[PDB]
Amino acid sequence: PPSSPPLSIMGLMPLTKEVAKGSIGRGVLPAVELAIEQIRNESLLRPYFLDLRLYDTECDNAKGLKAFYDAIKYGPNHLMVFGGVCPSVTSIIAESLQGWNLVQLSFAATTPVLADKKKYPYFFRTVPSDNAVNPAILKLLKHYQWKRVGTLTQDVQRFSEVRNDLTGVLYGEDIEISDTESFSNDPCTSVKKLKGNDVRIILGQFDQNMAAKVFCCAYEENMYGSKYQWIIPGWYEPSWWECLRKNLLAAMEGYIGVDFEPLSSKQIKTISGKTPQQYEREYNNKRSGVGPSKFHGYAYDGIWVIAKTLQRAMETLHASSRHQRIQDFNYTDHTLGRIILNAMNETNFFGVTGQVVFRNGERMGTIKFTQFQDSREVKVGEYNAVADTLEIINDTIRFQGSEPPKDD
Amino acid sequence: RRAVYIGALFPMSGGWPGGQACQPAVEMALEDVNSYELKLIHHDSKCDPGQATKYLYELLYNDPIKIILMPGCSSVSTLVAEAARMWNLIVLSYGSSSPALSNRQRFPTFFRTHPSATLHNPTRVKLFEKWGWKKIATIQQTTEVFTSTLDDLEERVKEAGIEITFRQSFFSDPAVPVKNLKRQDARIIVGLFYETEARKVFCEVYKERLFGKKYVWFLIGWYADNWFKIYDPSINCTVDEMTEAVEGHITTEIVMLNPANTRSISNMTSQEFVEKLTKRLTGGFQEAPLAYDAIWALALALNKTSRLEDFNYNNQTITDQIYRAMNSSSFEGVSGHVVFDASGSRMAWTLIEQLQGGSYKKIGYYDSTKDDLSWSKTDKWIGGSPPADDYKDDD
Ligand SMILES: *[C@@H]1O[C@H](CO)[C@@H](O)[C@H](O)[C@H]1NC(C)=O
Repeated sequence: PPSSPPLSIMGLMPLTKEVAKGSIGRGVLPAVELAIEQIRNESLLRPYFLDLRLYDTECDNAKGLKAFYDAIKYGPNHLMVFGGVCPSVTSIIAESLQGWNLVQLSFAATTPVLADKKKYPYFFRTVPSDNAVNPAILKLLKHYQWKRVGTLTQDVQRFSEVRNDLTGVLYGEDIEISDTESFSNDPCTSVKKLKGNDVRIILGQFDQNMAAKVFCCAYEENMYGSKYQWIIPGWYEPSWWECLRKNLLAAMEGYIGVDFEPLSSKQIKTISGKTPQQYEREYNNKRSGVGPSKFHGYAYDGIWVIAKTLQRAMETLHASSRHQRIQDFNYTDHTLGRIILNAMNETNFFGVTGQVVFRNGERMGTIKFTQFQDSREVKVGEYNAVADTLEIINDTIRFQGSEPPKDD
Repeated sequence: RRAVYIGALFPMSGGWPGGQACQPAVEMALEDVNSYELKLIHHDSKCDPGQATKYLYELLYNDPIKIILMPGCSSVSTLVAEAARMWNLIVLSYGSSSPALSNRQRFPTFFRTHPSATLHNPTRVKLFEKWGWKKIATIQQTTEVFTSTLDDLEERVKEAGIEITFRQSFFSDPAVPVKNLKRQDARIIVGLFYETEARKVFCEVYKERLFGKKYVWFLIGWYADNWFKIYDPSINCTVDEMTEAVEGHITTEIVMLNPANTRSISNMTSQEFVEKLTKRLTGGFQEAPLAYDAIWALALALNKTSRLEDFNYNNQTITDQIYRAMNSSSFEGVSGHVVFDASGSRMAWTLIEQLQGGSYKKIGYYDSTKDDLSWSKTDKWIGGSPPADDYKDDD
């Protein structure tokens, strides 16, 4: 309707075909379109409508910052930020939010430092962060009775922060970190030290490029097979591996990968009235000139978070004043920013990625366990953060020995 | 006399509160240069990229047009120098030590009067050699200034046959890194962080007993002299506990003021600059000569380029001319001979100090160019000699 006022949202993401990460932005847009379509058809925000404006960050610090500045200068009066995919771009935007009283919701930035509420107070994310693997690993360790672990960490912020977070997760839990090892560019010296300390269960935190070097050092040190269990990040690209390949594969056999779960396994009706499976089919039908994105469900639920936040932000008997305050917004109103921040903090619904709820701006979600089995990563379990429960899939997880390895 | 505007950021608080003395140093220099007209439009960055982002928007999206941007902190300078290409703007920093800022591909319009932090590294290596250490540990806070300094240190230690046997990093809480250094039995430790984080580190150092005869800490020397004595709500450690944890540590800093009693382009001696700056007044006091010289460097580059009213953010023409003048800068400032090379090595000396009985004492100076370690014989150690880098007796 012409009389239907907009509730403007600043969409920031890589979209261009010129950048590799443009595929993420383009890949989530069908999910975003489906959420917007249904919210409008339902007139959930009546008499208003959700006005999502898109700005290309091009996954670049300079272009992302100017896209944000140009959105402020020349775009409509945005009430919140939706997006931030590339960690460095997301950080630049997220730390500056307070200057414009803007609440931000990301569906793809997983780096741990964004959990810092002193630095990023106005930042929220629907996607479980890199630190979210730690409470899941704790449950996995308890499950297989592994009470002694060693750590191998690449001396880079995103990895050292996950490792530092681990100490706090394991405290009061009866799990010993018998050996802590760190490396910059060569893990071999650190792998040799772990072998020398008789570490059997290894918790790794390093990038995709370093993973091949780590497994090559494990191969050279014979730190693989029935006596060892490597637990590393599960967010690497599919077939990231493709040392001689056969020797690398021997060392990699049975490693456990840990990452977020893209979509809920539960066949329950979500807030949209659709099950995660029905949503997945609708998503694959809507997308046309784009490959699927693993963050699509997080983007979809992200639009629902914005809609529910806005609905809550308008729930007052001081209706005309609240509507006037929204209409008047020009980045200077601390009160409206606070109303929106508090409304988002109250989020609690069942989404396509599972129960959507925040703990200090961080998603309480689902973590997926995979195991490397003959050049394929097989899903072996799920950990639910809200319930703090681990479900291991029957007849999936396998061990090279007659029994799982002993921690000593 | 057309007005020409400098968009500047000064850190009055935060990681490095350099603006406290660098802003008056800039104001003193502008008066001297003026007597076109060079005008200053400034904001307090609080050494914070989040806060600087708001001020950068105000500088770029509001009239008057600015010919140059002048940031302080490495984090703020990294943000403004990365972004500046979008507005074809020259960036000139007076306080940024980040080795990563030497990357011309990433920072194509950037200049600095502050040398690169890489200059601390040959001095650290010279002292490791002097004291016979081949095993070192590192602890860093994760700002790029520190990470890129450690990347350079790794190369210099490797070259000297010295190994970094343990590394730890933290974003804000050093509790786990410090506990791990203690459990690893690390002895010689290089700590790279701002003063604020140094207090958090040393309170953990006290609690873990990671101080005493066996332990040698190497820190950055540009903290305030009383840094460990300052009240901090984020630390439980008392002043006396902090004072004991920091005892005997070594610091390195770069000599930024000419030690010779000569008169520069401004016609001042290093000594008169100090009285003049004191007349105006503190964080950034040691860096103040670089701020003073940054204005002179800009003034001389603007003189050579001399169509300034016609500068626009969509035009490369004026940017390229100013860049070329800055690139060919060569004059005598209060900080010595000012020039602008990519890897930031115009300074030849470092000053080495040791904390003795709660007070810093000069112990020497090092010139990496000529390989000259000037030693005062003023260093003190429990038992009369420095400790070992590890146990050596397990046959
Ligand atoms: C945010 O939500 C949590 C969880 O329900 C609550 O404990 C906390 O008080 C909230 N913060 C506010 C209202 O500022």
